[PDB]
Amino acid sequence: ALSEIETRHSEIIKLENSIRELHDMFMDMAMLVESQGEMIDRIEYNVEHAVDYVERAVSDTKKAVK
Amino acid sequence: FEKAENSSLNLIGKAKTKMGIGGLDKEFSDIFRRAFASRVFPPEIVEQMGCKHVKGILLYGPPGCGKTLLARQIGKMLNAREPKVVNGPEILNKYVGESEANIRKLFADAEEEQRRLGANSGLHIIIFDEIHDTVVNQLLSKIDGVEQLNNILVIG
Repeated sequence: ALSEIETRHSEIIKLENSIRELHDMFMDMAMLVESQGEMIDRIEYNVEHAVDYVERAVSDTKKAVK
Repeated sequence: FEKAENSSLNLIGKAKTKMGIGGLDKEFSDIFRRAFASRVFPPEIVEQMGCKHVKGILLYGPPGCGKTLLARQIGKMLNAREPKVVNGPEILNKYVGESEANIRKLFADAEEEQRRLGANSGLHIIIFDEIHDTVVNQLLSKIDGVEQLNNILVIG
């Protein structure tokens, strides 16, 4: 009927549009989350290890009073 | 087996086993017969005959002669259930594309059933009451050609 076929296209593109950008976000996302993933790999390291430094201190102090 | 009198159940095979219209019995009989009998003989006879089934039968009458009733009845008589298709007078209502497509479209369901099961044994009856450009050609193309389009009948 033309009118519906043209109006159709109009709504389809307006749809196509909004889509492409939402995809743009994930791209930046995978780049952010990963950039943060490396910022935590060192944390886990500095943490469970700090437990060793403190554990060695609390131990020496105890054997320094008994 | 025998379908319960006046049932849409149309049985086919060998394991099987007149009102109402005032006047019009000889002419009706021959016509009813020429379209339905050629279909009716089961089933080798048609090949023995070797004639393709009729596309349509058309009736023209003076007004008030009760044409419509005869047609509904003939359709009912022909198949347990076609089940009957009625065409609006406008036929072509909706200007934009469109209507023409509708005149093509009611045909379309019947042709689709036939392609899905084509060989035997499906019949669809379509009737146009009060029968230019595209609609002329469109009806003509669907009723005959390019390929097949048989296994249905239409009365005008």
